Amino acid sequence: AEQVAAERAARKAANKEKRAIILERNAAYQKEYETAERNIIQAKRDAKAAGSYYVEAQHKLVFVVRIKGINKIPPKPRKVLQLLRLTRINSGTFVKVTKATLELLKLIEPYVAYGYPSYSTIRQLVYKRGFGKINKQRVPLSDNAIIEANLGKYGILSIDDLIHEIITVGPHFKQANNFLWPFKLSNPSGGWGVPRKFKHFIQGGSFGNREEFINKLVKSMN
Amino acid sequence: AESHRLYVKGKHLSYQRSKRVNNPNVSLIKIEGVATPQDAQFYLGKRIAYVYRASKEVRGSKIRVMWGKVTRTHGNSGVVRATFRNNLPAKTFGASVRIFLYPSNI
Amino acid sequence: CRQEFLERVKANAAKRAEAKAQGVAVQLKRQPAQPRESRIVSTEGNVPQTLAPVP
Amino acid sequence: HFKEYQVIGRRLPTESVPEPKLFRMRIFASNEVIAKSRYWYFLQKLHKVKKASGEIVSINQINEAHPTKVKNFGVWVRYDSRSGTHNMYKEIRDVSRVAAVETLYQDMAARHRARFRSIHILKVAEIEKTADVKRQYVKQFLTKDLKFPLPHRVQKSTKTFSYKRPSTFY
Amino acid sequence: VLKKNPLKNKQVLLRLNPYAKVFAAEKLGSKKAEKTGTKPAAVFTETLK
Amino acid sequence: LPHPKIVKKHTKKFKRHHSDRYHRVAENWRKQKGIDSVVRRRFRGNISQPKIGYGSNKKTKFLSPSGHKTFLVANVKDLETLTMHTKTYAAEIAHNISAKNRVVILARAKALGIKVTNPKGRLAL
RNA sequence: AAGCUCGUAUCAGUUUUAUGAAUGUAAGAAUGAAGAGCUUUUAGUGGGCCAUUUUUGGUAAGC
RNA sequence: GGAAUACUGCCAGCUGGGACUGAGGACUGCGACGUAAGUCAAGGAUGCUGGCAUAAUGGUUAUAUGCCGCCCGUCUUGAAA
RNA sequence: GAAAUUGUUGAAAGGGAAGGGCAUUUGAUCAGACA
Repeated sequence: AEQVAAERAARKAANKEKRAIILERNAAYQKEYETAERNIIQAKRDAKAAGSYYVEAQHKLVFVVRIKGINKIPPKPRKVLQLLRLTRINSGTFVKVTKATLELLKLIEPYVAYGYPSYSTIRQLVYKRGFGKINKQRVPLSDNAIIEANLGKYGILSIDDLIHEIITVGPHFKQANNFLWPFKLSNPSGGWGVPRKFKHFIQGGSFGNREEFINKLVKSMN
Repeated sequence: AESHRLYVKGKHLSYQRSKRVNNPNVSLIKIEGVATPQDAQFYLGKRIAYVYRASKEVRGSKIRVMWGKVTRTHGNSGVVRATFRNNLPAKTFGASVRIFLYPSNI
Repeated sequence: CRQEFLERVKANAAKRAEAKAQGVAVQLKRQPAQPRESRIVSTEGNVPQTLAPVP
Repeated sequence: HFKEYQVIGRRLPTESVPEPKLFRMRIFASNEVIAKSRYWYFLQKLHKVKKASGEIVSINQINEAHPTKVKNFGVWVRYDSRSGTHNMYKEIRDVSRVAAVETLYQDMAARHRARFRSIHILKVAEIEKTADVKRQYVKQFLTKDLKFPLPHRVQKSTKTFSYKRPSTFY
Repeated sequence: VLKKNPLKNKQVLLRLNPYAKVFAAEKLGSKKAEKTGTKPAAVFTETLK
Repeated sequence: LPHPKIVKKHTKKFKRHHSDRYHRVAENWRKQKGIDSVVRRRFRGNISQPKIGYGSNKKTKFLSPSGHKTFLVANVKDLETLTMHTKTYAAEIAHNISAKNRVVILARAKALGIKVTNPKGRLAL
C-alpha cells in the first residue's frame, strides 16, 4: 500500500508551517509585553519630570485562591465560591474585574486570598498546573494541538496565546478561562508567613486583597 | 591506634510524632557535634546503622545490624530524620546509632 | 418592574436600524463598570497640599 | 519593621468639579498595601469621605535623609484606650524616623497595651538644639564625654555543659 | 501517559513554545535598557519632604 | 511468566469485633449493625474493616508468590487442560485424591511441564 | 423507579443595572452547570437541644 | 558631582547535595540536535556490579517496647447518662 | 469424640486490671526457589 510516507511527509510540512506561525506570534507577544511595561516606566518618569502625577491603569485581572475549609460557611458566600469554581481549599481561578465581580469578591473576603497577578506567575501556573476542560475530563496540556483543537474557534492556537488572552484580558477571556480547569495548588512551600491565617492581610493575616504579594504567595503554592 | 572510628556516633531519640500519634516509619536522630540545620545538610543520604547484640548466633555472628538512610533535617537543633529498612524497636529511645561517612560528596 | 426592558428593546430597535445603515461594530450589550484607565494628572496650579491629624 | 509612605488622594474627578485638593500625608507601615488602607482609615476621620469616592494617586517610599547621623526625635502620639482617646509626647533618640517610630510602637504596646489599629501618629519632628530636649531619660545621653560600663554580662552557651564556672566580667 | 512539566525538562519546554530557543539565545530576560536624564521637578521633591 | 511485584495492601486477617474476647463469637468477619458501635463509626484505635480500597492489583490478583494462578486438579484428564497454559496456571492436587493416584498425576505433570503446587502430599517413604 | 419528550439555552440560597413603597420584578448584563420538563407509582420520614445576628418587650440581676 | 549597594521584582541563567516514586510494555504522536544519514533527557527505567540462595526475605505466632484504644446488646431522649 | 471446663508436661509474661490497633526488636515456628 501507498501513503506509508507521502501523507506522513506532507503532515510534517504542515506541522513545521503551524509551528512557524506560533513562533512569530510569540515574538510579537514578547515585544508587546516588553514595550508595554517600558511605557508604564517612561510615563511615570515623564510625570515626575513634568512635576505631575501618573496614575496607573487599574488592574483588570485577579487570581483568587481559597483559604478556608468547606464547613461553617454561610450560604451567601458558599454559593459564590461554587460560582468562582473554588470547590476545594487551595483551588485557584482567574477573575475578570468588573463592578459585578468585585462585590462577589467582597462577600468572600474572609475565605479567599486574592490579588493582581504578574506575567511570570500566570506563565508558571499554565505551564505547570495547566489543565483543559475538553467536553469534561481534565486533560493535561503538554501539546499545542490540544489547545488548537478546542480553542481554534476563538483564534487561540498555542499555550502562550492562551496566556496572552488571560493577562491582556481579551475579547475571548471567558472561553480561555472556563477552558482552564480550576488550578489545584499545594499548600505554600515557605508557609503562610502569618501565625493566624484568618485575619485580614492588612492586620497580620492571609485573607482579603494583597494586591501584589499574591505573586510571592501563589509561586510558593505552585 | 585507639581510634578506629570511621563514623559519627549519634543517638536515636524518638519516633516522628505528635502529642498522641507516633509514626514508627520515621526515627529522629541526634548526631553529636551538630547544632544547626545547616550543619546536618552534610549528613543527608548517609547510611546509619544501629548495631545491637543478640545472644543467638544467626549467620556466624552474635552481632546484628539495621540499615537506613538520613532523609531530611528535623527542627532547629541539628536533629535529623531517618528511614530504616525495618523500623527501630522503640526500646532504642536513647541508644547509640552509627552515622557512616558514605556516600561521600567530599 | 420591567420599565427598562421595553425601552432598551426600543433602543435596540434604534441601534439595529443604525447597525444596518452603517459599516458597523454593533455592541448592543450593556458592559459592567470597567477598571479606571490611566491618566497624567498635572500639579501646576492645583498643588498637592499636605494634611495631618494636627489636630 | 517599618517603612514611611507619602500617600495622596483627591476624591474622584466628576462633572462640574475638576481637579480637587490632593490630600497628602506621611504614613508609617510595613508595606504599600497596609499604608494605603491606613490612609483611607485616616481620611474617613479627618473629614466625611469614603474609600469608593476617591483614588490613590501616588504612593512613594520616603527614604531617610541622613541614616548615619544620630537624631533626637520628638513624637506626638494619640491613641484609643480603655477609656477615651488622649494625646502623648514621647522623646526618642534614634538614627532614622522609621527606627524611631518602630521603638515607639513596641513601647506603646509595652506600657499602654495599644496595638497597631489604635495608634495615630500625628507628627514626628527632629529636635535640632539640645537643652530643648524635654525628657530627662533622653537628656541623660546628651552629657559631655559619656563613659558608662555594662556590668554583669551573660556569656551565651552553644552547648549544655560548661567546664569553667563562667566569669561575668566586662 | 505521564505529565512532563516545562520550566524543568527543557525538552518539553521546547515542545511547546518554539520561541524558547530564541528567548534563550538573545537572553531576552536579562535585557539591558538605555538611560535618560529626566530629572524630577522642584514641586515633587518639596512635597516628598 | 513476567508479572509485577505483588502488593497485598492488608496482610493481616480482618477478625470480627470481640472475637478474641468471647469464645462464642467466631473470628469470621461480620459488620457491626448497631448504630452506637464505635467500630461501625470507625473511631481511632478500633479494628480495621474490609472495604474495597484494600482490593488487590488486577494484574497480580489470585496469584501465588511464584506468579501462578492455583488450579485444583482431581485426575489426568483435568490436568491435561493446562497443557497450553503452563506459565499462567499451576496444578493443585485435591485433598481427597489417593496416594495411588497422586503419583500418576505428578509423573504426568512432570512430562507436560505443568507445575504442581503441592508435591510431598501423601508421598511418605 | 418507569415511560415519553427536548440535552438543552432548562436554569442557579450569587453579583450588576434599571424599575421600587432588605426584601419585590426584568435583563439583548456577569459568573457558574450539560442531571430538563412532563405522567405513572414506592419505601422511609412528620422531634428537637445549642449557639450567632436582627427585633419587640422587660429588672436588683438573670431574661 | 560621580559612583556603589540594600530592598523589591524578573531570567524560556548556570551549577551542586538530599528524599520518595519507575506505573506502561513490538511501532505509530509531539518535539530537539545534526550538512544529511542517524542520535536523544521527546508519548512513565535502563545500564553496570556484588553478597546470599536459606530460614538470610517475609509470614504466622508468644512476648517486650513507643504511641493510641470506655462494655457489648437493647430502650429512651435533642443529648450524654 | 468438638467446645466450655480441668490435669500434667514445655515456652513466655506478670509492681493497683486484662483482652484490642499501628510498628519493630527478641524468642518460637513455617512457605517456596535450585528442575
